[PDB]
Amino acid sequence: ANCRILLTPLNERDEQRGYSTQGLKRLSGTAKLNPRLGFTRTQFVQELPRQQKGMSIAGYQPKLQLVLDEGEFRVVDHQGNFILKPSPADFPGLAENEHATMTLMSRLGFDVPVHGLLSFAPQSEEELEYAFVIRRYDRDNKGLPVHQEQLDGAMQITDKYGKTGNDNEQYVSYETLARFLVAHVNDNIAFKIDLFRRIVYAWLLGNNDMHLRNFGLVYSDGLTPALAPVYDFVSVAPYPEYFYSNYLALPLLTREEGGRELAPGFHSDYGEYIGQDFLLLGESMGLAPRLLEKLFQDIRKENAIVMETYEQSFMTQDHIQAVLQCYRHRLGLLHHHHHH
Amino acid sequence: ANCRILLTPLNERDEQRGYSTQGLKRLSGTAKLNPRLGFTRTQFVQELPRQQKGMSIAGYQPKLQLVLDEGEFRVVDHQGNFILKPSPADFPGLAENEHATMTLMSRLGFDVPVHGLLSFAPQSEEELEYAFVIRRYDRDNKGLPVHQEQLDGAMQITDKYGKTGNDNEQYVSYETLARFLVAHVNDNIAFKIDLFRRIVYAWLLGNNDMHLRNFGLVYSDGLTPALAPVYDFVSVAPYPEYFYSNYLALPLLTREEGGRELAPGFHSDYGEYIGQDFLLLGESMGLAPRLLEKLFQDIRKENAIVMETYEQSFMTQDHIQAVLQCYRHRLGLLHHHHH
Amino acid sequence: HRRVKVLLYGQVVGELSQNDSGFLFQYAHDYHGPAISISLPVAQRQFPSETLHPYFASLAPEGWLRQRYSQIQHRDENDLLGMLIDNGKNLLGAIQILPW
Amino acid sequence: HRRVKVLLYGQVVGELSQNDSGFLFQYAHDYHGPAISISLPVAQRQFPSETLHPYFASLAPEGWLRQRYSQIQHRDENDLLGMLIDNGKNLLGAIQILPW
Amino acid sequence: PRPLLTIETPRHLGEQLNARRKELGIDLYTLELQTGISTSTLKRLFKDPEQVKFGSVFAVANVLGVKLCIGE
Amino acid sequence: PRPLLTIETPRHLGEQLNARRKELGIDLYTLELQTGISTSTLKRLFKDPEQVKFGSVFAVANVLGVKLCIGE
Repeated sequence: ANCRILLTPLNERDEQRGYSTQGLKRLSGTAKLNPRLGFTRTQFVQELPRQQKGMSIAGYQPKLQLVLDEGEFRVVDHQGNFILKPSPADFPGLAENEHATMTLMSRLGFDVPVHGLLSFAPQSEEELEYAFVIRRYDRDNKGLPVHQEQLDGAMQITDKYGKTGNDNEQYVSYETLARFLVAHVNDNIAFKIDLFRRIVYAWLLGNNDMHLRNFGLVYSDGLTPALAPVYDFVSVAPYPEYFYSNYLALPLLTREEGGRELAPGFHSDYGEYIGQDFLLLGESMGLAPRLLEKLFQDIRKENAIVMETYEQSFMTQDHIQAVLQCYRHRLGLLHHHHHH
Repeated sequence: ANCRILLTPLNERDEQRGYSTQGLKRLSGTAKLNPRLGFTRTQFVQELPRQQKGMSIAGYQPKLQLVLDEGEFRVVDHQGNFILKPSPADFPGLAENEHATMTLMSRLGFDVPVHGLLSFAPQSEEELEYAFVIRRYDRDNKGLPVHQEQLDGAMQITDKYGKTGNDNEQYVSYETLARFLVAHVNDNIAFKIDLFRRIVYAWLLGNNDMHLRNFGLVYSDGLTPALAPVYDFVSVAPYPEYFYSNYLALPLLTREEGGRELAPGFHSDYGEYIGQDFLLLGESMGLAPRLLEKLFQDIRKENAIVMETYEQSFMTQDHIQAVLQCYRHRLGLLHHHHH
Repeated sequence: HRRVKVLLYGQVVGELSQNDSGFLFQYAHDYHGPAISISLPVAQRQFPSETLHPYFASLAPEGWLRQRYSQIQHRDENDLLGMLIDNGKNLLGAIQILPW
Repeated sequence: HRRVKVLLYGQVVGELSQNDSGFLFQYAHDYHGPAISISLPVAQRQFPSETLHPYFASLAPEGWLRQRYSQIQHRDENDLLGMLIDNGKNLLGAIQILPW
Repeated sequence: PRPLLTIETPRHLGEQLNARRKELGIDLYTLELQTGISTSTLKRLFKDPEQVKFGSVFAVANVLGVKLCIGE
Repeated sequence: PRPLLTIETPRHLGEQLNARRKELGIDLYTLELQTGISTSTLKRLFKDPEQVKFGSVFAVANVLGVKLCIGE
């Protein structure tokens, strides 16, 4: 089988438990972690009517603050060190989707906090329900708080999606967001490449909800800030209506703000974001063409990881092939730049 | 027929006065300056008895504090802007010696404060007595104090000549003094070249009294200090007893401290400080050989200024010939180099 | 209307006030430390806005997290300063807002 | 036996003290201004020396000026700091030595 | 308050830049594509850039987020 | 106390160093004898030292009493 934390093949010793010793050491730091938290789901949830039909797919996701006491997790009302996000009732399997996607991003070299899948206590001997857990990056060693800030407040933007006008168009773009970050954080090629790869892989894996509130600035050393780790990375591909709304949460290029202009790929026969559009995003950030071409070729060889990680996941088999279909299609669209 | 401040030829209008209008403006800033003081020597310069001796000729020099109200000079108890140094009783003519030597250093490109010669009021019908005057460099545009400190206290050295031992030997050198200065002031070649040129010309012009107290550090704001202007530069060559004591006040090279070693020029047939000795001092300060050679050639072409300035001076002809004899001899010794 | 204090890294650093016309967030007097946001520099000490400053508005929860309090005191079409008050300690980062 | 005040640029900067054991010059704990000498850095605030610190020794007059003053003020030989008091106002630079 | 390190030798700067490169995880090939400076020239710059042109040194520094300041 | 100046372009350094040269009164011939850098190359360093080797730029800086610092 596969581990519920690392999605790695299990040995004969760890098979029965379902959790590998390596994974348990990654999450807690101890090999005596009990991933069966007890605490049945009905214990610590509250159900109630829908706010508005269509308020994102993550707007219905519950959140539970957790702390670790002697290898067993415990619920705290305020200021914990772990966060538990069960799967929404209307969208079952979302916890397994988040796990697989975030595990993929960790394998791809990104900064992803320690995460895993936990098991709820059974009530009437029903199949165990599994819930996603992740460690808060707002804590340092011994759980001491570190200050963070969301990008929407920092950029003085009223709406998470940039709809700050008298009409209904978006006036903030991924290009403009990159420019803001470049000014306040360190302008090194490592930050630029990582930010570029976040946007491309959000598109490749069908995340149309990377709003400004899914970006953060952590003030660790003090004055100089740094880009926050990857969080709330879920794939919207399994849900066609939510997926077909928008290609990406925000406009890619600054030219598309307010409906003023369109991306070069929109004018093409494909009528979609293509490779030439993402190439223009890289040149805006200062990335050289030869570097951008190699960065594209690296992503093509990384298809093996994407396929394997999702095929090893605990998602519904019907959800898996949906994500892989979006990936395969959009990945091929990265070749429509025809440059050397 | 020459000026008493600038040692420049006088015009027909200014000949009788003895002071050129340009020179009076250099010192005071006005052309109405009265360089003929209105007080006799007996009024202020009390002639004290002979010291216990064993001191330098400058330990016998009196000093008078002056201030410039209107266009006439005036004596103050404390804190003036000018200092009047009359000629010692036992060493007459020293004021004219200081003037000529310091005028030469100004002409040679150094930072020398404004200086000149003034006349004491006569008592009966005697020959006018002349006294050297100099403006204090511890004063700003409006006579505002600028902080300065002498190197002996800064270097934490108790004696002006480096005799900080049980023997009369000297334990501070010109090489070590340069190293200290380099650390605390800015390390630019302009500072290095000027300091090197200061030491060579002290030797060339027979100033064996450049002790640590004749060096200063002026804190002209900007936090970092800078080397003080040239002051108390007199030639001791006219006075043989004082001259033959030492070539230079302090040992040139650090190897000579405490009598531990001797300079290469002392081992040579000349048995004196030669060109190779000052070359080794320059290499210690960081100066390149090609620069040192050009700096040596520049000093050689400057012999015209040295001769002319002293020959136009108001020094006794016997005193002039003494300094010029020391100059030419030592000047030729700078050519026993290696580059 | 409401007088609330802003504490960063535990010590109290600023003042949040709602008046008849609008909202004012002001730093103290001896505070030469870090700024709680790049949108609110510690250099400039006065921040008058007729709307809730975008930082404090973004600090509020949304969706299911907000839905718990919209069911309790109907925090729907309600003052956001009240929402922040209930979650002062539950604020992500080193920021806390507590009343006088 | 005596204690004096060290003034730089018109402002009291330190205190020089004479006891049986030695000399102590201390900067003011609240004084973070410029140093009166490179030999006396403002970083270190304590300077104990059995002899008069070479800076204050160099501040004394010499030669004819000392001899003129010695026939008239003729105080205890090698009083050191006592000589400095009489020539405090006439000190070269921006330094003044004034009695306690 | 920003910490500052006074460069004493060309070797000092070259080695300090390699330390920044390794810390950030940047590769020599990656640096070549952006800057344009050949890999062979890059190796010499991280030892003693005495004979490498100032434009190449200044370029690599900015790619690594290192600022260059002057003061007496 | 510290007047640290962030060098933004190679040209910025060259021009800023030339100002110190004229301030201290030093000439190109004098610098050539000490540093060894030709008189023609020295003027090029005070225009745009982008194509002048870093060792030459650093050498002239030390001769003018200017220190070079790096930070982030």
